Amino acid sequence: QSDTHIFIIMGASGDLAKKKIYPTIWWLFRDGLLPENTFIVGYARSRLTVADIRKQSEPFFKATPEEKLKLEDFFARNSYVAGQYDDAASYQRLNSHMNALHLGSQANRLFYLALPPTVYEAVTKNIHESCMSQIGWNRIIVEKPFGRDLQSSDRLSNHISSLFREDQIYRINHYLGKEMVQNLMVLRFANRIFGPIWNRDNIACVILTFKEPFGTEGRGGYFDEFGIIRDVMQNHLLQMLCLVAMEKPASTNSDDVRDEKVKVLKCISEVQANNVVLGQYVGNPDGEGEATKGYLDDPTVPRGSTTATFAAVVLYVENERWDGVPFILRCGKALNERKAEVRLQFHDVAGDIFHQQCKRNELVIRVQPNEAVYTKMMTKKPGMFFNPEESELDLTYGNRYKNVKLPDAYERLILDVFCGSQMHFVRSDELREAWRIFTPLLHQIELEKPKPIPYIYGSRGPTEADELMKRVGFQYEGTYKWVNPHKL
Amino acid sequence: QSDTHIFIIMGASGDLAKKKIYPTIWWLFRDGLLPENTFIVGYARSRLTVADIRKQSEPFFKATPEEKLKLEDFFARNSYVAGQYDDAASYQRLNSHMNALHLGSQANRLFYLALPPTVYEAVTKNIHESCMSQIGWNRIIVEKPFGRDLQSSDRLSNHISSLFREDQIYRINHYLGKEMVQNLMVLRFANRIFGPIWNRDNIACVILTFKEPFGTEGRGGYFDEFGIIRDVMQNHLLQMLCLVAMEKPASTNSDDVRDEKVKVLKCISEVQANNVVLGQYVGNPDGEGEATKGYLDDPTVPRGSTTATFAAVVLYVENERWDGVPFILRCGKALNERKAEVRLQFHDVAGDIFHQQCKRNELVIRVQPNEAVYTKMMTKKPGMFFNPEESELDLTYGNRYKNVKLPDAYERLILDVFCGSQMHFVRSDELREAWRIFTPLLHQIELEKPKPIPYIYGSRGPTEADELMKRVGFQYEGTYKWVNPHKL
Amino acid sequence: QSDTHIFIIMGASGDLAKKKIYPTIWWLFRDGLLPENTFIVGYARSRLTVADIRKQSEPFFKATPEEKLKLEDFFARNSYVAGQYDDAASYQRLNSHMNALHLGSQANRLFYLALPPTVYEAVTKNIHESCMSQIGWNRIIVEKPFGRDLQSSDRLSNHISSLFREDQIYRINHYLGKEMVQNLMVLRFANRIFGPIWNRDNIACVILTFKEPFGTEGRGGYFDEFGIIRDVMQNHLLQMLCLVAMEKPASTNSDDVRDEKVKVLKCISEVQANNVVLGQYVGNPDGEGEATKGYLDDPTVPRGSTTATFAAVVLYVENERWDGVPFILRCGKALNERKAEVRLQFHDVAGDIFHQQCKRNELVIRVQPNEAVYTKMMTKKPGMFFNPEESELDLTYGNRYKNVKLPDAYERLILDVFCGSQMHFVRSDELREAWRIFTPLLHQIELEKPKPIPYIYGSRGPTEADELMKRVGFQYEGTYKWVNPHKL
Amino acid sequence: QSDTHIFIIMGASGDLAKKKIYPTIWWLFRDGLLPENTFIVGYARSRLTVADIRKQSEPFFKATPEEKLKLEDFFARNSYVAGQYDDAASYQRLNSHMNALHLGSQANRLFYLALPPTVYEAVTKNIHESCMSQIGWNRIIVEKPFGRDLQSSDRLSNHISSLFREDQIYRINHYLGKEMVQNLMVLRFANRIFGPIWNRDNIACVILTFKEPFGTEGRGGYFDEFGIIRDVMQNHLLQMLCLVAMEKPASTNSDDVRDEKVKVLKCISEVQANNVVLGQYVGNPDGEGEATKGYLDDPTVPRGSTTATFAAVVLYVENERWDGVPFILRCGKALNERKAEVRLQFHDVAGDIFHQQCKRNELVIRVQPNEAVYTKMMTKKPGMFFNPEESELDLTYGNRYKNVKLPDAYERLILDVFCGSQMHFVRSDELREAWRIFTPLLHQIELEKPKPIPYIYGSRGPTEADELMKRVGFQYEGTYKWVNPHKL
Ligand SMILES: NC(=O)c1ccc[n+]([C@@H]2O[C@H](COP(=O)([O-])OP(=O)(O)OC[C@H]3O[C@@H](n4cnc5c(N)ncnc54)[C@H](OP(=O)(O)O)[C@@H]3O)[C@@H](O)[C@H]2O)c1
Ligand SMILES: NC(=O)c1ccc[n+]([C@@H]2O[C@H](COP(=O)([O-])OP(=O)(O)OC[C@H]3O[C@@H](n4cnc5c(N)ncnc54)[C@H](OP(=O)(O)O)[C@@H]3O)[C@@H](O)[C@H]2O)c1
Repeated sequence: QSDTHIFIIMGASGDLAKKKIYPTIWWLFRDGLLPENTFIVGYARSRLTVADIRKQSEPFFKATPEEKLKLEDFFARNSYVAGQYDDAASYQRLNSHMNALHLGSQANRLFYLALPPTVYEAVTKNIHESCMSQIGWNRIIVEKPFGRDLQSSDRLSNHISSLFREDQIYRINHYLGKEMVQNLMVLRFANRIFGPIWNRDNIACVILTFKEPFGTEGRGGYFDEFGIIRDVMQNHLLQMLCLVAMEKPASTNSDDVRDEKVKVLKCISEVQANNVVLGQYVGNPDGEGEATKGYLDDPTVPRGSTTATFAAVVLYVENERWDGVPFILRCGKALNERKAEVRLQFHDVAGDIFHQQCKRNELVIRVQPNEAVYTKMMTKKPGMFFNPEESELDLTYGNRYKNVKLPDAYERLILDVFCGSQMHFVRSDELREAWRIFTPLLHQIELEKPKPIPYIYGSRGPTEADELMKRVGFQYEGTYKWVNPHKL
Repeated sequence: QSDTHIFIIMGASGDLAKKKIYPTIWWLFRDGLLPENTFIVGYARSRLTVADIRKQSEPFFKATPEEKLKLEDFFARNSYVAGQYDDAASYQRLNSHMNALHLGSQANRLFYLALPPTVYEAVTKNIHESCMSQIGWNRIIVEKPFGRDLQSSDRLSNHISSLFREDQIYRINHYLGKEMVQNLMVLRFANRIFGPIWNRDNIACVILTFKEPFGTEGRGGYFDEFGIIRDVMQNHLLQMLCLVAMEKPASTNSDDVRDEKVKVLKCISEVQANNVVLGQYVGNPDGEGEATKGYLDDPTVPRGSTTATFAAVVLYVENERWDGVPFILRCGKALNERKAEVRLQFHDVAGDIFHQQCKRNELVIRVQPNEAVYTKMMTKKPGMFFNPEESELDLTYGNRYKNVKLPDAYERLILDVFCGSQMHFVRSDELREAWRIFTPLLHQIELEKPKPIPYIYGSRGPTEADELMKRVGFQYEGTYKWVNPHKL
Repeated sequence: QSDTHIFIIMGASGDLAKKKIYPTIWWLFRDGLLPENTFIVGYARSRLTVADIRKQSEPFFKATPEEKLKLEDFFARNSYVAGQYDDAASYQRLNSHMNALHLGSQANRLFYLALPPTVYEAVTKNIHESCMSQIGWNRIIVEKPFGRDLQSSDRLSNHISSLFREDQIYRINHYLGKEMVQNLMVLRFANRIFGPIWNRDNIACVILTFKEPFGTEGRGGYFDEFGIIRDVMQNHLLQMLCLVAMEKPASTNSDDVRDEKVKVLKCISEVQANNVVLGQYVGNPDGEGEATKGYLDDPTVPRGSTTATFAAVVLYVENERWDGVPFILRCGKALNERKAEVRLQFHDVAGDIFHQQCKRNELVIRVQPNEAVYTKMMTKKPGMFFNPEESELDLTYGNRYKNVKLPDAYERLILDVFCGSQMHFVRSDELREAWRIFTPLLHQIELEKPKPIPYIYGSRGPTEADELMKRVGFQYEGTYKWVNPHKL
Repeated sequence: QSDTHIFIIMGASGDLAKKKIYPTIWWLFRDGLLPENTFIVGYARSRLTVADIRKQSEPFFKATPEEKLKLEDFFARNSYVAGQYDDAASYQRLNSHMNALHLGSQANRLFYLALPPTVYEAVTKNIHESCMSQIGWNRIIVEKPFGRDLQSSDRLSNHISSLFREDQIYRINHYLGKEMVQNLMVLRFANRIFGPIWNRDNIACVILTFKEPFGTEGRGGYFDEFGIIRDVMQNHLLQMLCLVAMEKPASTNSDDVRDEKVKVLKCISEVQANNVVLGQYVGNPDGEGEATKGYLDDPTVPRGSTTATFAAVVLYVENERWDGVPFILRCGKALNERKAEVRLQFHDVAGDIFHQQCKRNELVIRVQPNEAVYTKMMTKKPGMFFNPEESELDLTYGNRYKNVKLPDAYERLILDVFCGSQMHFVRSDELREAWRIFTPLLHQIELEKPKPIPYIYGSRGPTEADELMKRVGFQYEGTYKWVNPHKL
């Protein structure tokens, strides 16, 4: 028997919904990964219909004429109910609609909250009081941002947890659904070539990089109140840090993984102001179009803002595995490229017998783009030479695994929610540790409003970030030359 | 000032000379790697001339019309002197010819003994007594085979050492001049990713493979008296073992490397007859041409020979790094392919949390063909899967370094002799250890003449070799699927 | 300000109370380790008084005439209330007595349940419903045994947890209060000489020994229904195993320690019947008095009982640290001595250069008697000898720290409860893992009633236990000679 | 058959001979450790007899009336021959005397050179040319000092090696014959508890201490020309360093051990002047007798000497095991005590969970006095405390092994020479490395004559030595309290 499933989309008319969630569920249904008895219900304030949502979401489905019948079958199982985020009557209407659905009484209900943070409390309380299935499971999905600091996030987390259990709350960090971020676990705990060296005795520093080649691009008002830290460093880079630095779990069960992650998080001291390099991007007079403007050139950005669009932060995990190893979280918008990457710079080889011509090994795990794992290693120079040179042992997805289509992170995450897997989701205690690590720094920056180091649009950011990386132990040489091969 | 150099080729009319040595020295001169004042003198019994040697060696030089001037200059500095390997008068004639050479009195003399083993004693004693330069250095080059067993090789080694010092003797193992064999040292002692795991706590077994897709191909008389063991296992695979298993030298000086190599050799017990699988190839009735005949089908092979053309031998290095780790030396002619390869099968990862679907890591260093270093590692299955799958972190020379032309092993070895580097040459004590490891097994096989396990031409050899590998700890699964990529 | 404290002793007239608890609290008060405002209330069915309890407990206080005034001051703060374990009115009487106490409304209440397991449910429910302090904390103490198997213990643990939180429940394992058992943590995680070797790469096997030189000595009816396994192996040896095998906690906080302990417990498979050696002691006809009788010679033991008084069990912790290392739990009553001991037999040293006359290192942590940590190590034979001999690096408490009086385990445990430290107490999940490890074996033994291997009273137990230890990897040589020194 | 042996003592009338060598050979004969056919021949310039040598050496034999018959039997096989150290005729006389001995033609001859360094050349050349046995082996013994610097020692070492082989030369470093110095090898390579931690990843610094509670005590002329460095640091502390830092040999054969020792020596850079603290002791006015005078108060010491009687030197072994670990060689005369000691201060435990009250582990190997191995370790404070405290796991010879009489170093060394064991003797290349390590520093001090830091007689030496130790990484706390136990 196949259990009936319901996919309730809160704020179905929203930007995030029509841009990512509806295409995600359509792709999941298209490949037959959803349960056979799966229905999708849209819920928002706007008085739209199934046809209106269909027309709004078609340009993002990327459908083909060979999938027309699947398209109508998918949309024949779609529904929309208009209502309010605080009026209960709309929620009893939604419950009645779900019960009128085929075998909806025992159907598994799944709620996605694609709504602004201001309405999460009301939506969760109303769902818990009115829209809970009595037979099948009920799992709710909440979306970034998770509060603004330790106390603001803690209050919302406690209100949500007071209503739902930890096995019902699914906090989205869509980078946890990335292919390479999930491959991190297999890399670490399935291979003997990465086990004995994953410690402070061999790793000199850890660099977690997040780059965007574009700035806030017009809508700077939303980014002004958060900044680069709360936007990227607190969640994406920090969860990447947790996965890189975690101990081996007792099993691949979700609870063991999240226990290891929170154990690593609990061993990080609060961020010191002397380990932070903040930058705010200024326009490039040689820039092309959008590159000509800076952050202050956005009309929606209030005048005289000190919000940082670049950050370089050094963290330390005071445990027996990571004692003294700097964890450099370097993120920034309007940089020279787009890149999410894990870089492990290893220590110098002891007893160097190659006359200082060797350089530190670097295991690099590039999450995006061009998913690839390569380790920067010293090989003998090809040809009639004896000196070592920097090379790599490279595994590049998209060349080794061309026929395999790496799915979107949202697809995999929603499939995990359907399957009940909670390994790649944020637990409450992880959120508390993440916010308490960065809260003193955020409060100090807010109260002191320090001036960031301006960096030209499209550049690599402030040079003081490079100075900080050099000071804390990271070695940059610039002599590594890499060429994309051909005619294999 | 550039010192004058002389390249004396003993047995200049020989097969090895005209096939490899003269092209090697021509290539070295062509790229300007030899000293500017370098002359080459040919010496053999046949009454040939410089023109005759030129005509005989041209089809192997692979010269081009753009190099006619360089070829003429190279051959203008070539000379030939006919003589005998036991008559002194010919050797005083050669000495007078070398003195009549431009600044030959202080010229550095280098002797290559491209001669059968039966004349090494006479040639070396005559060279020491008559053909020694009094000002420049004198380095002699002796060639495989080095004796037949412990005592036969020991007598020749002691006789040669009684005439020349260890810094004057250059024992050729042309696999030590291979690109990847020399890259072994950089891989091991220049990278922190291969240091903590290069021990018995992580490596389950070591496999050293030598394969040829052809048999003795007509000239089986020479191979009958030696067999596959003395031909390949005693020198090539064993030196590969020494380089893989050695401790880190104090420096890249030759003496430290050879001390580490002999220290590793001294820790290997004698080969037990129960760890050896011997095979002799029989023709394939479905074979194509030369594949239709077996070893016994060669007319020059004496009737009823039990010589083995395949061998699988398990060795143990009883030291603190390699205690209990089997070193499987598996070599064989008339196999399914040509391949020289170092394979390190690592242990199972402790505390397997992936439900036994992970497999042992394998670091593979393929010496030939298609020089490449790759480590077989477990990555998360690309796509909508969570199970780990076997993959590789691959560095392939000829794709990453296509423009770089990897030189011949003889070129690099002769350049090392010219430069005085003795790291990649066989020391006397290394030869003694190599012969004492295998001598009891060879004597037992000779005195007992056991019947080898026949294997069809072009196959993988006897299946009892795979039984031995499975018994000693090596795990073969056959589920590793690899595809060569394209359009990078 | 010093908060008022109340020490409520349930079953104050009981054997355990008057033998251990009242002397323990008297010793704690005598040294001034209790809070200044501390009162002790006795509660049981018998209609006794403070004077009667005083007279009954004096022979176990070991008081001296120099402590008379402290004795009356201690007993002036003692009180007794008679009642029932199921009648509520007695519990309101106890609550009224506690409120009539000096500042008892806000006093911290501590309950010790020195009662048989049959009444824990009623006592705990009545305490929760009637005897809870509304201002100060309330911590309850429950005593061994914790159920009989997985389900019987689970029902009681769930019932108690339904009434009290994990920070209010204090499960007693008095071996966790032992000096050396607590020193285990400092030994493991405060010293760099015991960190890199505390893993499967160096430890061959782990032996946890519990010996008693006496049998059930008359009261065999209580031991018949439990046996040696439930009595000792399930709690004492298993908690010793957890402390030996645990990972390093994030901090010395109780929750981190108990998380590591339960993580280790979760990695142990269920006990296989082929790894168990069971013995039941038979009398020694050469025995002296009590030693002349066997277990079947006890009149209170039912005829034809197969209960085991000796056990040797091999356990395996399938994690990355302890994969494949046998954990031998060997316990038995009526053995040749009394001894609780942790023994870590290390692996043979790789690359043995001493011609096989070295032996495995053994780090021994003797909990009782004569508390001592010594590591069995190979030193050069003193005198004119070159061979290594077994010796030890010994630290013996009572010789190095003779002036320091090592306190009783109950004293330290009750002081920890007073201070709110819960590191050395059994958590609910630890109990679940402990019972699920041994439940199938206990059920199989009960349903199959196998005949144990008889062993003479005062002997070392069945020899099949030593066969099992030899089979699983433990090496016993018997050549270790030790002499107690003198005149330092 | 027992081969005849001859013990030739050059300079038999000398101080070293009559104080140490004759008692040593008497003790060796008394216990029956010498070969049965062993004779001793004395050789010096003075015209003495066997009776005169007997009377001169009796006060140092420590004989007893129960050993009279053994004493006459020992002296009945003693002989004396007077001669010259350069006249050959005396050496032919000695040879004729040795041949007139019972079966002296094939007797094994052993020469001890208890002579000043000025006559070693003549004595060795004369012994090689005249006093070499043609049947039995001939082993010569040379004594400290071995030259004054690199070139002065190298000339003598090359001259001796030109006459005798390395298996015939026995260079005495009597600290290599000490009990604990020889126990170092068993400690390191027979125990798994000292193997994984004997590296730079766990050891913070190495301290080698040599202390004497007395100064030059009158005969300062001999010490003036050498100083504390050449006297102690170059040989005793440096050989202790070699044994501590060596790699595991392939076997217990002498050649493998000496190869490892020279390999370690070759990895030390020359001593920098900024890592040296030099002191010269000044008298203590509150002094006792000899303690009232300083080094300058010795009449035989030339006025205005800058010779150092204390030294603290930091060395570095740049290899893969000891990269960056300081090796502190701290020696000094007229200090507060006598002590030769190996101290290994380990690194701080990573991820300290004990709030910084733990301290670095120290493995201490006290060579003299009161031979003992103990490791300073952190144990839980005995009693009602939870904080860790410094303790030790102690093995003290003389308490564990009272009945065993630890022999003199000279006894064991001479027994090794008789048995042909050369493990505990200085090879030529070891001497070259030892002298090249310290030669630039010695030459700089000699040419610059810097003023040492005066320290009062009987003190701990200059405080700048403690500043240097603190600067290079060594941590001194002074909170370690140790008490000698009693009534075991
Ligand atoms: N790229 C992304 O957009 C992105 C990425 C990651 C996370 N998220 C998170 O996903 C959630 C979805 O937001 P969004 O990106 O879709 O922004 P949005 O388009 O502004 O919000 C989507 C829906 O929220 C409702 N809404 C808007 N303003 C509201 C208000 N003041 N009070 C109550 N409801 C309101 C609207 O419902 P009606 O149409 O019914 O009025 C709207 O359709 C956000 O919390 C966002 O932080 C978004
Ligand atoms: N692929 C290879 O050929 C190869 C590979 C590795 C090592 N080697 C070694 O290199 C050496 C060169 O031998 P090769 O391969 O050139 O074989 P080869 O052609 O038979 O021998 C070369 C020369 O040796 C001389 N020679 C032959 N038989 C002789 C005899 N009975 N007495 C004295 N001299 C004799 C001849 O000199 P004249 O012409 O002046 O009579 C001949 O020109 C051999 O020892 C071989 O083991 C060869």
